[PDB]
Amino acid sequence: STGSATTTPIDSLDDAYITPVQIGTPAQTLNLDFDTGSSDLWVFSSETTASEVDGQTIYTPSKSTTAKLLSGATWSISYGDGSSSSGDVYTDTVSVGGLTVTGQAVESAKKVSSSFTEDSTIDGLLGLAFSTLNTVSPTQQKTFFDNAKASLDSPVFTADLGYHAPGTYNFGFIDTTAYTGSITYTAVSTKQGFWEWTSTGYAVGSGTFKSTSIDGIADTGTTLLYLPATVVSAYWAQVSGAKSSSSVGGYVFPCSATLPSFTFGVGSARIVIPGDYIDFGPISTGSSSCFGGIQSSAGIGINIFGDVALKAAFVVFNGATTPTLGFASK
Repeated sequence: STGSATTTPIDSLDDAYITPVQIGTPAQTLNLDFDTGSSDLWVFSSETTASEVDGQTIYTPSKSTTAKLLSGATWSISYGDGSSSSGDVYTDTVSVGGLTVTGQAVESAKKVSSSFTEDSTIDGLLGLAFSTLNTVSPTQQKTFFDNAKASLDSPVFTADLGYHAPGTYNFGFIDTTAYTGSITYTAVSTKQGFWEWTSTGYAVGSGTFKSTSIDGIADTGTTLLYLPATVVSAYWAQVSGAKSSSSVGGYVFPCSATLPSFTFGVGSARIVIPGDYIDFGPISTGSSSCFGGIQSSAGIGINIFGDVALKAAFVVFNGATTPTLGFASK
């Protein structure tokens, strides 16, 4: 089997991407944030505290003839941005782009933190990291990909995120029309539960490539590119007037600037992030100070190849017995 679904930016900055997901019988379609940095499929629901729901579409398990309470199971998750959610668990039928899993754990939120409430466009998350990170207790649950894997034509999924435009998540096949050149595969460590790999270096603009190992995670659920402070300083030093602002929380730059590109290495191959992809717009409405899309990972404890990086590539998440990542230009 295979599946193919379009993923759409939630706003004009590509702050996140939403993908429609069918849950239950008859189907209830929710727009979920596919997150290769976590491993829980959780949704706003009829159980979510009413004051914490503000425009989201909810899953109502009592209206699904295939929903079953997973007795005694609870979940609770906290994300790197300080947000969180928790609740109980059902199993139900879940379909993505024509690919169906029966008995998928659907984690129903009883509580969500303010940032989730405040984002009316995201109805929940669909985790695509390794199932060892799943938070369900006392019986850990499998991700949608893990449940589907054995049925797929090939044990893979791909992320093809757009810049200011829709893109695609495919399951079970590699669309050879969706990228240019060849796909370069690179080793993955699953020891922390992430799609963790080592970039071979970077360049800023037309500058020379610096060969240096950068361990980090491929994370579709993180907006920006978080790299070591040395690398990030070298990038922003090429932008007149750019500075790190403690009050804003990162590097800012004059909105009048034209940003240089940023290249990262995948083995001997190179992925080029155009400068425009690094502009996240005014820090507050009407400001002429703009927020940078490349930020320091110091204090986060891990480097994160988030959407800013991934959207410049066609990315293969290869879930073979020894997982690997593939990157192609597009």
